[PDB]
Amino acid sequence: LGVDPIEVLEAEARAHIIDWAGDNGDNYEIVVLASRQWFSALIAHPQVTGAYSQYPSTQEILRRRLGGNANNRIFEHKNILFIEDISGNIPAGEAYIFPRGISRMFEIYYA
Amino acid sequence: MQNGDFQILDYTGLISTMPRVDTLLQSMNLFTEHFGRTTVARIERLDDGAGDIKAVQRGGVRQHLANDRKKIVNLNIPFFPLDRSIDRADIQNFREFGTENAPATVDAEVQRHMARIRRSHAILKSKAMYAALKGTSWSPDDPVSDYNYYDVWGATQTTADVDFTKLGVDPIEVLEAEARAHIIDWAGDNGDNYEIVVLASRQWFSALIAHPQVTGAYSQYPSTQEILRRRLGGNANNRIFEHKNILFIEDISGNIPAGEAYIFPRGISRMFEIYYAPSDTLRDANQAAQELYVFFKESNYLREAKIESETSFLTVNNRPELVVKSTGKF
Amino acid sequence: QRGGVRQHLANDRKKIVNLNIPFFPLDRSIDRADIQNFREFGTENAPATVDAEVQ
Amino acid sequence: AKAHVATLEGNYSDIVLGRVVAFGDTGWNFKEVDMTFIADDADADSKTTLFAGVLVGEDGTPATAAAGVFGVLVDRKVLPGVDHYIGVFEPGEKVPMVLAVRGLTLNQLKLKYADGTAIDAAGIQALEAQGNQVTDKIVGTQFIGSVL
Repeated sequence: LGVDPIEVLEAEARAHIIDWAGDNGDNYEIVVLASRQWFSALIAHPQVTGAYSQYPSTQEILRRRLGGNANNRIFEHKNILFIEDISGNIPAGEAYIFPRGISRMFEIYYA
Repeated sequence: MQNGDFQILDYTGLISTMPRVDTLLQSMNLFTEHFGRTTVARIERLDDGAGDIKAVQRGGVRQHLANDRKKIVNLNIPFFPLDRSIDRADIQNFREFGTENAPATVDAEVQRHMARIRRSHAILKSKAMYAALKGTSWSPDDPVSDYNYYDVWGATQTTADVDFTKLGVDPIEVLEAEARAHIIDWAGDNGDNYEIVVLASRQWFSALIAHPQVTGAYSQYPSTQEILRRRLGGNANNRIFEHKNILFIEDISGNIPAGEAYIFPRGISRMFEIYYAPSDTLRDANQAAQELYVFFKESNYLREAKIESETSFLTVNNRPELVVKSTGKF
Repeated sequence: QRGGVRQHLANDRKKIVNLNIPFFPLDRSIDRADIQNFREFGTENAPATVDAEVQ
Repeated sequence: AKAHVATLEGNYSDIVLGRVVAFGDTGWNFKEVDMTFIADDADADSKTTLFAGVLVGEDGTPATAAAGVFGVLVDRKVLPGVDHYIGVFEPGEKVPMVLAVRGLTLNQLKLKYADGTAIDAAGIQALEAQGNQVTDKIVGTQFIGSVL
């Protein structure tokens, strides 16, 4: 409880990504994909909720369900996007971090 | 393409994956450059003053005045060469990578080597300039030109420390009391609107933001920069932060030692400078200097080529007493 | 120093790779016995039609 | 599962950093010696173990110690990406290959004994004593994952 997890996550992921982008730090954007329990643990951390208990905000995670009634429980915080993966393909307790916009990072071929 | 003599393939492109080079401080244009003629430089100082005046009874003896200072100093400049060659065997029977038909050419190798040379020289200049801000010349592995500008002029470091394990002490007030008073007193002019800028290592900066005395002020009602909800500075590479009229700039270049930051003001005249000298060739020996020299050649016997590059410069901090060396306990 | 040994430059890398591809079939057939004498599941007395089975 | 891949790193001019262009006799810097290309005992199509920068004595035997160091193998048959010579030769046959001897500047970091270990501080004398400049002031290069 004495450390905000977002700080460690940034110091690791953004530090790794900015150096290994390969072209330049042209204002990259990050995205996070995580399972149910990881998402719930992230939200339940007091250091996260402390930033929203004082004055209102758009999401208002304290009173309204994140992402509305729709599924996938999306969430944004400190210009970082968090998504709840209910498909079950993400291993329990794990999450993955990758940036958008990288060219040729993903490809699919047909024969 | 082919994966053998008798059957074919589908070749589908190429990748570049080039590393990033930072240019943060170069963009701020802190330095003024003078193109010299030799490997020595002169600097001079002239400090004036004033004094107290007593009261004396009408008649009787009187009181007199006193004179001012003078000082003078000299320096010298290092050298930075770089070269490379190319030969026949490097381009015979080789494809030009990226295309499946074209053969290798001698022009592409030269152009690529020139690009590498330019990048390396730019990186050198950035690093050497970074070194000056700390208060020393660069001269790596050349003990001839290691100058401690504090020691060259006779100034003092004035280390203002901050220990982040003391939650009950506000670091900004310590910064004010120890650094800003010194800066204001020692400016030397009569202008009175100096801007204070802090350039800090990523660790020190991040540890600062977590301090209760700093987060507390921004937590109770909305602010323009929601530092506690939105990442500082947006999605840019380095986090710019404004606080108590002190601009904080995050240094991700990874050369400032982790745990230190340096506080300096802007606009103090002739505070940062760099001098260039001519290279050692009969064309330029004793003539006006130039930033970067690049010599290209090809043996008249036609069996190899050579590329050369040379430059020599020194970075100077004329007023080291105005760069405060911070530090952080954790 | 001015006159001593000089310095030299390095070179880059040109790695290469290639890959294969898999294949996936899926087939099905139909027969007379599945249609002729079975009522449509969604109606009282409508005889089954081959078109619904195809779809 | 083991996707076939190939790599290229360095080339001829990355070892011989500098050469003294002799007048008239352009081969003043090189010697030709017969060497066993395919190992004496090995598979009929086993690739040769020789690599560029390997120290070789006067008789063509790879130098395993400073005593037997005479020159550096430079011939085109052993450069990276020249694997098209596989299968041409037969075990036990000796083929001439060019060696560099004198009047050159050599990159130390790419000079290794037959075993592949780095050049020894004593063997350097032999190459330097032949009229060559063994140097270490190489700028080098850095790739992605390094802050510049």
